[PDB]
Amino acid sequence: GSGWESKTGSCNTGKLACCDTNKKVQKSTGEESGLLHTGDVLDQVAIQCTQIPLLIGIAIEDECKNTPTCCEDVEDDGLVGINCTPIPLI
Repeated sequence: GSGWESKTGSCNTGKLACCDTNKKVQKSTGEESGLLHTGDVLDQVAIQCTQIPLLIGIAIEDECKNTPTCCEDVEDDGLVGINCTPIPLI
């Protein structure tokens, strides 16, 4: 449990990002947790993501005015979220 508060249980990896589900990226690897991803998943969805200067301990959905997602992995400084599913507000 580090990075973002996932106490809601909405995320399975703990990688919460503010992603656009309308904007997407042509590059899609995610080699942080998914060091070897190519032999497991090729359907990985890479949506364009952006995290407005975060405060520590703060909630992703309140920190930014975008969609809070749970990425299985994220590329770059968090610009490309791999398999980021929009986490519920519940």
